[PDB]
Parts: sequence; C-alpha cells; structure tokens
Amino acid sequence: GLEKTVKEKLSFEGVGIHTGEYSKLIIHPEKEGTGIRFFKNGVYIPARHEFVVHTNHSTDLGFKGQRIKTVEHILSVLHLLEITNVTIEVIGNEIPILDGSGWEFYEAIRKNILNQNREIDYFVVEEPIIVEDEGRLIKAEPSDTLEVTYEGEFKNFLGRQKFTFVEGNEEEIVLARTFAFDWEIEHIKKVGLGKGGSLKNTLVLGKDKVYNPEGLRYENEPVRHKVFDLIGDLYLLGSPVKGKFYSFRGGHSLNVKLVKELAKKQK
Amino acid sequence: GLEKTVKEKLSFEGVGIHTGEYSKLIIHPEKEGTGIRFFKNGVYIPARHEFVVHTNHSTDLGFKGQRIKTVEHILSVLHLLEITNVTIEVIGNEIPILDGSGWEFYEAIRKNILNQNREIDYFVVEEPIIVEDEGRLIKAEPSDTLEVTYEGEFKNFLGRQKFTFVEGNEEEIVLARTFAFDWEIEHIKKVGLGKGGSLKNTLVLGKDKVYNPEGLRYENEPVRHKVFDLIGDLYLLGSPVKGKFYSFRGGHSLNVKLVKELAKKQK
Ligand SMILES: CCCCCCCOc1cccc(C(=O)O)c1
Ligand SMILES: CCCCCCCOc1cccc(C(=O)O)c1
Ligand SMILES: [Cl-]
Ligand SMILES: [Zn+2]
Ligand SMILES: [Zn+2]
Ligand SMILES: [Zn+2]
Ligand SMILES: [Zn+2]
Ligand SMILES: [Zn+2]
Repeated sequence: GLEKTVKEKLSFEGVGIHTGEYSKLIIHPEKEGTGIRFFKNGVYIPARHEFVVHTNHSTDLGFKGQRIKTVEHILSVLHLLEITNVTIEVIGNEIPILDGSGWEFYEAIRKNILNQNREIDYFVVEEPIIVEDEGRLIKAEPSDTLEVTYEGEFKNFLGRQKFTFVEGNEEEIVLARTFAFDWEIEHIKKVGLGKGGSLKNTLVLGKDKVYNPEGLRYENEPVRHKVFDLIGDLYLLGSPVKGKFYSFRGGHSLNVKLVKELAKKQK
Repeated sequence: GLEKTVKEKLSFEGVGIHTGEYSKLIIHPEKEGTGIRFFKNGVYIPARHEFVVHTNHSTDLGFKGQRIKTVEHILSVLHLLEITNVTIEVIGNEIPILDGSGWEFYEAIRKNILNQNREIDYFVVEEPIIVEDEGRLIKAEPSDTLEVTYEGEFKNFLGRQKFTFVEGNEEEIVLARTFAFDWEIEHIKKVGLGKGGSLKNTLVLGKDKVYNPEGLRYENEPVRHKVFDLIGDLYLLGSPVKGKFYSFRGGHSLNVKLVKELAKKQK
C-alpha cells in the first residue's frame, strides 16, 4: 500500500501506567519518507530498535538523555493502520495508557488517515528465525501478509490459550487490555513502576478470579493483548512488517531481541 | 469535660471511597445541646443509630430520602476530640475518604476546638452487655474512661493480633488507614462499592504480602483501624461514650447492633 500520515494532528492525554504522571501526545503530519519518530524536550527519538532502553513491563525508547516509556501500544496501532510518517510529540515521560488497549488510538487515527505518494517499502522476513529464552520462544518466517500467533501457558485459571491475528482482523486485538496477575503487582510497585495502574486501565487476574467488575472482553483477552504488544514491538524494525510469527510465552524483552536479530540479517 | 464545637467553618474535599465521586464537607459551629448532625440537600441527619441504613463495608446514614455514606471516620475523630456540637454539611453522597485514616480530620479539628458552656452528658455503659454474630463478638462494660480493644483473627500473615485504645492515646489510631484483603476486592466492586478505592486510600493485603509499596505504618495497623472504626460507630449513641469495650472480629454491622441494644436498655 501507499505510505500514510494523518490528515490533521491528533492528541491524547491521560496518565502513564508506570509513571503515574500526566502524559499527552500530539501526532503531527509528516511528508513521505519521514518515518515514525517521537519528539521530547527538543530531541527526536526514532521509533527504532536501536533506541530501546528498557523492556521490563513495557518497551521504552531513549536518546540523548530523553526517555519515553511504554510506546508499544501507540506503535502497534500505527503498525496496524500502516501509518508511516508522523511526529509524535510527547509531554511527560511516558505514553498515556488510557484504558490499557489500543482502542482510543485506533478509532481516532483510523478516521484520519491520509494517503501519500510513495509505495511502502515493507520489512519482509526472508528466512526462518528463532530466538529463545528460558522456555520462552518466538519464531518468524516469510509471509505475504502479517500473521501473528501468541501462545500462553498461564499458572492460573487461564491455563493454555492461543490466538492468531491475520490482516483484516485488527478489531480483534485493539480492544484487548493490558493485564497483570495479582501476585506480580507487589513487585511492580516495589521496583518503581505501575504507579498509574488501576482497574480502569489494567485487567488484574488472580489464581481463579478476575478483579475487574467488567470481567474479560474475551475469554482469551490476555493472549490477544500479547499479540497486540508484539505487533507494536515489531514496528521497531523501521517499517510495516510482512511475516508469520509465533510467540510462546514471549515478552517485550524477547520481542525486541527478535527484532534486533531480524535487523542484523539485513532483510 | 465541656461540650465543644469548632471555632470556625472547616472544609474538606476529595473522592469517596465507595461512590468514586468527588465530595465536599463543611463543618459548621453549633450552640450547646445541638449534638452531632449532618446536613444534605436541606435535610438534617442526626449522627445517631436510628438513622443507620447500611453497615456492609461502611456505616451510612439517611433520613427523608437523603443518604450519606461512610461516616465512621469523621465521627470517630469527632468522638475522640469530644466535639459534641457541629453540623457536617455534605455536598455529595459520601464523606471524602482522603488518605483512608482520620489524620487530616484530626489535625484540622484539633487546632480549632472551642470549649462551650455545658458539661458533656456522656452515654455511660451501666451494666455488662454482649452481642454475638457467627463467631464475631463484642463486649461492653462499665468504665470511667473510654477503653476499646479489638482482636483480629486474620486468615493471612497477620494472624491473631490485638490492640487497645485508652484515653490520651488518640494519636496511635488516627493514622491507621483503611484496609481490605485482595480476596474481597472482587466482591466489593461487583456489589457497586469501592468505586473510589486505590492504594492511596486503602491498604491492600494478600495471603502473606502487603501490596502497597509504602507498606504498613504499624505491624498491627489493621486492628488499630478497626478500633478507630468502632469508636466512630459508638458515637452513634448520641454523645461521647464512657465504657470498656472488647471486640473480637467485629465490623460495622456488629458495632451498630451493639449500639442499638445499649440504647434500648437506655444504659
Ligand atoms: C506488565 C504491565 C504491568 C502494569 C501494572 C499496573 C499496576 O497494577 C495495578 C492494578 C490495579 C490497581 C493498582 C493501584 O495502584 O491502585 C495497580
Ligand atoms: C473497607 C472497604 C474498602 C473499599 C475499597 C476497596 C479497595 O479497592 C481498591 C484497591 C486498590 C486499587 C483499586 C482500583 O480500582 O484500581 C481498588
Ligand atoms: Cl455487600
Ligand atoms: Zn504539537
Ligand atoms: Zn520487574
Ligand atoms: Zn501492552
Ligand atoms: Zn459486601
Ligand atoms: Zn474505616
């Protein structure tokens, strides 16, 4: 397809799920070939793997002393809509989490796409590749269309779940919310994170219960969310991706590791 | 002691722990013999047991179609400081929870006490009384000073703990925050409550862990808070109380039941 940008600037504000501080982003249009980049305190941070500075509990980008936490969701939405040229100005030190999914981002951006003149130069997976890490594993291989499957093995009532995204089913994942198990909340808060978390932006699961009064949007919302996360991290390759991926218990760390190795192979 | 009121209007505001709505209080000075009462939408609601309408998860009052939720903390502070004549005007449906303790209420009211021209007519427990409820038990008996002990038998790391308040040690209980076990969060939310709860106003305990990063102010903060709640519920007797109390696993429901039976015996 053609490269895209936004008809007019779009802005979102709220709290960062980790910083707990006010956060707001403004998406501005950019000419062809610009790519996706963030702007914070005078510094431009390209949405690329080389600028990753943290992958525990979120994917954070940094450059010249300026860091932006949790870019996975806004990037996932941009990847799914194939938005290729925009400048995301950031107020605060993290992207607003909103309700924990990509819904608000998706609905707003979707109705404001602007086709540009230049066919997209996709990052095409050319050969099979596999990165592993303590049971966790992610595999990628050639495909004319983006296809992402996430398989989880949970230690709670969820047990083993599996979900697969294919082009055209964007709406099956942009609603999946961020999630966390009660037994990991203590740790997250202890290490200086999750300061903005709440039942309003996070699905909290117990060994055999869902804390949120609204329950799950889908019986497999967690794995749908993981697919969403992976699509966001994959966009750090620099351009829309075309390949088939299968992630088994993967996380941001493994996702980024995969992205870096795919990049080395000069696809 | 002499009856007391505040020197001038005092105001407080914030989210209610249950309604999740923003509320505001205005404590108005009153003359001798007025008593403690709330005021909402033109209606006066005496801080007395006959007006209790709910005791699950909070003590709520109502009269003529006007309801005010969670009056136990402000009433406890007023009881401890012996404020006997004031009108608590509430713009909203619940008393602000603030940090979950009585600290802010205590600090402000304590610096604005106005002794009045009348000796307090204390509610004096005349004879021993006991109220029970499936394992839970509260005992009351004659005493020249207000003495309140609470014993908890918790199903988590807290185990069996005990705490005793005696006159003069007010500062040992006005800081103890509201608490709840993680296993009851799901329930509270599903029954339309705790809409304004968070780790900022609630101490969340697990089977053997404290979720809040700040931890506990006291190894027995929970029983201290239970003592604080009971002293608040006892003020529903209509006037400062003189008696020795022992509560084993009590809650608002059992507290109010004790108050009602004590009032019947006109003890
Ligand atoms: C891997 C992503 C982890 C995101 C952690 C979000 C923090 O969890 C919470 C849930 C509910 C309430 C609170 C609170 O502080 O009241 C915090
Ligand atoms: C004694 C009655 C207490 C009622 C409050 C229950 C505590 O609720 C929460 C705690 C932490 C986070 C949340 C949230 O919604 O993120 C809600
Ligand atoms: Cl209930
Ligand atoms: Zn701007
Ligand atoms: Zn961690
Ligand atoms: Zn995510
Ligand atoms: Zn209940
Ligand atoms: Zn309380």
